[PDB]
Amino acid sequence: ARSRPDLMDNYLALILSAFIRNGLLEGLVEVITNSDDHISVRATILLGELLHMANTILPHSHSHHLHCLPTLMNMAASFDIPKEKRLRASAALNCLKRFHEMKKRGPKPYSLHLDHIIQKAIATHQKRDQYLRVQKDIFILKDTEEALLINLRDSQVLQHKENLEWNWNLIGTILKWPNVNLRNYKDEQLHRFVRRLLYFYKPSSKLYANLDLDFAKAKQLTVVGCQFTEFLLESEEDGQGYLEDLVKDIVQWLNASSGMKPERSLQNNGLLTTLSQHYFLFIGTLSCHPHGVKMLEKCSVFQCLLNLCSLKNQDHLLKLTVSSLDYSRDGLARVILSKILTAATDACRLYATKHLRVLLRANVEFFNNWGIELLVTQLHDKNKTISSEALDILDEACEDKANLHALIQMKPALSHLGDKGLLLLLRFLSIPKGFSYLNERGYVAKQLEKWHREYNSKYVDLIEEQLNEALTTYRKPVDGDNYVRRSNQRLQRPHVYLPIHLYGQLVHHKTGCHLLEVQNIITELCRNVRTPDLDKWEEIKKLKASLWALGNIGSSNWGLNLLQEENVIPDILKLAKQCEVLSIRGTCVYVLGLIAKTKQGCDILKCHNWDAVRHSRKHLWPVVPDDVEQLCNELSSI
Amino acid sequence: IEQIVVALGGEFKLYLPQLIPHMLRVFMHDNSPGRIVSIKLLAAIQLFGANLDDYLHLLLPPIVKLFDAPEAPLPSRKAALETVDRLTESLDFTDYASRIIHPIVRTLDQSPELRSTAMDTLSSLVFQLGKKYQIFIPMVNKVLVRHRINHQRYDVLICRIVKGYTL
Amino acid sequence: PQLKKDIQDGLLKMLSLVLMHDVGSITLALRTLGSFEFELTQFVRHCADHFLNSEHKEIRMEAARTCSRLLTPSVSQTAVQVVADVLSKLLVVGITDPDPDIRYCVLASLDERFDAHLAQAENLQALFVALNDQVFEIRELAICTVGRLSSMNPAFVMPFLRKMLIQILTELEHSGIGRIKEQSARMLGHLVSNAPRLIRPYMEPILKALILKLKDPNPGVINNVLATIGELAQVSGLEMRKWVDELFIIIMDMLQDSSLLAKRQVALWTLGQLVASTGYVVEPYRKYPTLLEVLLNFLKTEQNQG
Repeated sequence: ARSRPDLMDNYLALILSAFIRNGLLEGLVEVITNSDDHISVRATILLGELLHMANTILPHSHSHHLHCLPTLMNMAASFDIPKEKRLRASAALNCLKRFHEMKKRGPKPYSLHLDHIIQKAIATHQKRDQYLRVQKDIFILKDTEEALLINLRDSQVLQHKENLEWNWNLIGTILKWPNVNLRNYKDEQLHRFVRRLLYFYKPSSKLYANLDLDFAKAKQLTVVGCQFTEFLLESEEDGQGYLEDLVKDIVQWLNASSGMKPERSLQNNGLLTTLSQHYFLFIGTLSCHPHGVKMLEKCSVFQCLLNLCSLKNQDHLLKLTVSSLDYSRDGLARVILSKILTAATDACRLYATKHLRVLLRANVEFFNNWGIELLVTQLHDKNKTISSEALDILDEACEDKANLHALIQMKPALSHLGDKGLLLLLRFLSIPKGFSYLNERGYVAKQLEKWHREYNSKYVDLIEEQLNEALTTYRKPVDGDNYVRRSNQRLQRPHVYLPIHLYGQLVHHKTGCHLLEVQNIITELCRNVRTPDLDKWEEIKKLKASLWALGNIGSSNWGLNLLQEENVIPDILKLAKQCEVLSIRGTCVYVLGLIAKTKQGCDILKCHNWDAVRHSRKHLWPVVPDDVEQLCNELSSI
Repeated sequence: IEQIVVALGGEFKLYLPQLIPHMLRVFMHDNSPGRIVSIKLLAAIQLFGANLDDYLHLLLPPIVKLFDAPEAPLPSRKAALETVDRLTESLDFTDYASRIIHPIVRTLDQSPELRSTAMDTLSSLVFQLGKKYQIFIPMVNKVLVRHRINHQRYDVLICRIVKGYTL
Repeated sequence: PQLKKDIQDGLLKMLSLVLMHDVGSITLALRTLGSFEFELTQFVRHCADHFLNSEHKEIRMEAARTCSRLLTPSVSQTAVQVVADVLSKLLVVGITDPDPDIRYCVLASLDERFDAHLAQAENLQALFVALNDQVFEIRELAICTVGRLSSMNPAFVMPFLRKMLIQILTELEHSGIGRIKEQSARMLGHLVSNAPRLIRPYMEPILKALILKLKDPNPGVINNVLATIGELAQVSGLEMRKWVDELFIIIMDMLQDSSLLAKRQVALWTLGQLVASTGYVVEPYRKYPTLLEVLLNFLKTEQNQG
């Protein structure tokens, strides 16, 4: 109830500061201070609680600071960080408000409930997902070693405080690395351990609060947290190992663009010099399509520059529109390159979007603060989409569909690329936004999306050796959408794909999904040319694991029990016929049993397995299987 | 010493390093036949726990001579091989990996009769390392082939890093 | 200097029929191959037989002396994976070897042409586990390796370079035997003249460690602790000025009382490099009236030219 009103008051103050009535809203900064003083500076003289009121005042202040941050920068954020640092270094009651400061960008405050120092590393390890945590485990080990060094510095009180001064001055190179490359993952990992170290040590928590109380680093961390959510759909997303080349490309793009990333610490002072420098540099370096990611900082600070004029960039926008209307023979054009920060002046003249935001914030006031930053960007993109659909090639894309004119022509509408097979071979090879096409077939309009899903099936005919992420996106959309009888038949003629085995093994309740799965394994087990044999063995092992893991599901599983009996009869036939694939399936079943083993029930099955291993087998064929079954026998025995 | 740190808890780091040079002179000379001083000392070492990670380089290097010097008696080196195993589960040894592979080769060359005691020493270390075994794959081809070491569990942890399992 | 191709054709005719088609024939040919630079495709992958599973002494010893010199002509993305494969093959035999001499020989071929190739995630852990050692001279450049790779990839080493320095000062003020002090006085002398870039925001480890540890009753302490003072002002200038009205008092025991003889060639150099580096001028030079003529006996008693 107070998150919408504080955001509406901040928007009204920004609209008053942007208009000519700047003197009627300049005296509200103390009104922005007492709300920060009722939870932090309230326990300076006398401690009182009012714990729920302080928790509600800290969350509304955190939402107002993470919504736009046009009021705290840069004369009020340094005073708010110092008051929080003084409250954290005063006592243990006022130092518990840092978790709401940690829940904005590095949120993991509910991992450990102040118990214990040995369980903090386990909570930091369990804070991940953790599917691919190779570098995350080393980062957690480095954070645990840094916390151990901080604990040794706290236990070295007070004649060996050199390590405490090293932990306090541990942001020297980190402040220089974030101003040139904008990478503070290790600093965010080290700052997340300060909440775990504040459980029973007052001096270590005070040293960790004084070490991260830099006014120059807090604004950089806020800018890094605000810029991390802008690369979700604008730039290309990748892993941690591929982010170094993207950071090097975003940090080194031009010669005139390098004099603004490390400099301009007080960016909220005038907010007009950087825009004028960008407008002067865009007129000189034209007709080249360079700096695709360097204009993201100017686009993110476009709506935050409330201290600018009304028609200051009108001539630059007119020059950009005149240059864009005569450079259609370059062979490389992007409508989202620099037009996102130029068309925002036409929809932000005098309280245009502010009233539409305040009406949506006061109509519901339930969840109008999480996806508001994406909705504002979507509205700014759709405000210029009607002019971009009429100024660009709208009737010439079907006659000049080349490799250079197929940049953003794949997602124009729903019936834009429904039969284009030439662009699909390039979209499957590039895969820049391959996962975004499956969301339109799963969000709404399920009756008119299945043919588009057939286009995804065309992708299943296009790239048989797909990646793991594309296979996961194809398996999630086939399981999340109903009427998947057409998608379950794709495994009838699959070579090595098998995209309907893992999707049908999760939840199967139809007769068509059970009548075809009971015969496909028996058809694949007959072809003993090792192509369909390993796939049928993996499918039988996955079916056995799904039947064994479901301890309570289900009540209407009579057909599932009949399919399991028909597969166990086929498994017995494959064990009586074959020896290598049967041993591989037995080793897989033993591994699936030992992954969740809790009793000695596997040792009783050794007497039934020793009689079956000597019934129908060989001596030379089982030598390769005996080197892998020894670990399964050791896991079943012990 | 061993009654003090078991009743206080995990706060005993403020009086720890004032007795390390008192322990450095223990391993230098011992006129007692049988060396009962190190045997009575390791019973207090086995109850350390996970609070001595800042002074490990002053006690773990000087305990190499106990299983290396030929002057040591036979019951003296039997109780110091699992002493590292008592603190391996509590402590972390991501950086300490080179001194438990090379000295144990020439250790096993001297006393082959203590294989049943020293066979559990590397187990708690390779349980702690995990993905730090693929470098030392021919080391078995250097060591065990020379010494005929066979056990049912040994075919598991060699295979687990090959297939890629984690448990 | 007009027919290099004749020597190259003779080398490719003689060595290829010996290496591809017993003990001394490997050494006397691999020392001939690693003598001068060449223009090297199949000869790099020829080393999959010698130093993998050998039990001799001079096979894994000479494995790094040749391949580090054959890769001297180091944008062409053709043989970069070959250089990475050689860099991965050297680490699996430079660490896993039991002999200390071969482990000393695998560090004598490292150059500055591999700074961008050691920034990969599959190559940092090869040197992350090469810290603890019984051999002392291998650990001398162990801080130099993490100091050279400190400014090259700073975005992934910032918790790492601060947790090796906290274990240093824990054994200075808590030592009781001369062996640990003699090892530490040599270990601390390498970082003050190799990597100044990890020192300039880090006054506090080396400030308090060089105050109380200068009053030790073995001439080796005087010879080796003063090696840190020998480069005390190159790494930082006009910073220690407010606390040096007591450092020039205990030097007379290094000068007079000729009973514990120390290396005065490095001691006078240590007392001399501090003047013109951080700007030490007149203000202590009147507090001693007597040592102005003792140097006249220093310049006439000892006959050392250094």
